[PDB]
Amino acid sequence: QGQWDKSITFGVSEAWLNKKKGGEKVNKEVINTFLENFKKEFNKLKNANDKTKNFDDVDFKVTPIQDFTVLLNNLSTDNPELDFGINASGKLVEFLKNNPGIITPALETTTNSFVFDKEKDKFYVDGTDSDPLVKIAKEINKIFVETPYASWTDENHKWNGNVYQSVYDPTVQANFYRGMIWIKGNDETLAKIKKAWNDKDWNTFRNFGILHGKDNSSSKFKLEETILKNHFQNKFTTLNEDRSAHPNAYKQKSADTLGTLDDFHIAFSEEGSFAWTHNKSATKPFETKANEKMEALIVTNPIPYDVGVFRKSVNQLEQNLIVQTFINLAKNKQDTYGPLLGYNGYKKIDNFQKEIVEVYEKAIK
Ligand SMILES: Cc1ncc(C[n+]2csc(CCOP(=O)(O)OP(=O)(O)O)c2C)c(N)n1
Ligand SMILES: [Br-]
Ligand SMILES: [Br-]
Ligand SMILES: [Br-]
Ligand SMILES: [Br-]
Ligand SMILES: [Br-]
Ligand SMILES: [Br-]
Ligand SMILES: [Br-]
Ligand SMILES: [Ca+2]
Ligand SMILES: [Ca+2]
Repeated sequence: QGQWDKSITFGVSEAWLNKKKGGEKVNKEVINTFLENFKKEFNKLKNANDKTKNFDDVDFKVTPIQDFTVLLNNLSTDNPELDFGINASGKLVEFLKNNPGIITPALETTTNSFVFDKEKDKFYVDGTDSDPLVKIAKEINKIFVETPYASWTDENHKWNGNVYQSVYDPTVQANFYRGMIWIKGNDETLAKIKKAWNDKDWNTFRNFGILHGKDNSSSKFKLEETILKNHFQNKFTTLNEDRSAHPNAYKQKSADTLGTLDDFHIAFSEEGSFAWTHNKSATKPFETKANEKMEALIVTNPIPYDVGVFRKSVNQLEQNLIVQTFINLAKNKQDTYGPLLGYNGYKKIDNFQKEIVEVYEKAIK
């Protein structure tokens, strides 16, 4: 059953919380509004129901968390100073494989669908022009390359300080996201990369240089590794093993820096990362040399958006009221926090193995 806890603390990213605009702790203000709205809806639900109206009313707080390992480790201690947080689904699945039932998944986030990827169940087939993942990449290129990202304006792609709204369909919630593989070069180099892909010439492809995220990343490492393995069958075992024998062919960097690196021409990223990346940023994101272009090659198989997880001993009735509070806050447009992270909706997890684990496992196969 677990103990009713009259104080609930959510872990939130440290960097995010202490981040600023104008010298101001903007996110502090956002989180306080969110916490107040949360507390009011929670206790209304709580007190409207006989099953829970006699417990103590609950206060809601946040605490900064350095990174996801700290979140999951600290939740696993089951210390009431940290009761809940929201984690990337793949990383959570891998953690729970190692530590079964140690923490309790309860909330599934959803995100506004991209106009180019509104259907979850599209998977790798053969890497040709007719491949569903290749078709999405071509739709991305119509948005990012044909209408060049560098010339997008806040006004004509509806930048709202958060995302370019014009690349989304808010009326459709996606209970998934994907990674993607970018390629960059002049015309001759792009053709050579595409030829190597088409010919399944892994050595040649790989030697164009691959940028990636950390090896525990789903969307900047593992999902793309799966596509490459499924495409260039028999040519390698794992990306880590391949890198250990070919180290100058790999570098850990964000895809939006690909254009700055002359010895790298392939990069992994979240699908549509440009959609929340302001093109005016001083980092000059996605900039390429004058006679080079960056374009999508293929996206990956889909996995669930982030999952909210509780320390094990929070009372079940309280967990379910907290889940419903997320849902109702989204419905009534009182969630000032979630949409800043891409969380545009929420659902209860009814079956973690089916709804999360099996989905993740199918994608990395
Ligand atoms: C407005 C906005 N939309 C989208 C994002 C991206 N995003 C937030 S949660 C999520 C899924 C989990 O991704 P990540 O935490 O990068 O884990 P990884 O795939 O590296 O394991 C992503 C793609 C964002 N940061 N901001
Ligand atoms: Br209250
Ligand atoms: Br109340
Ligand atoms: Br109830
Ligand atoms: Br503008
Ligand atoms: Br990463
Ligand atoms: Br590396
Ligand atoms: Br990126
Ligand atoms: Ca607590
Ligand atoms: Ca260019």
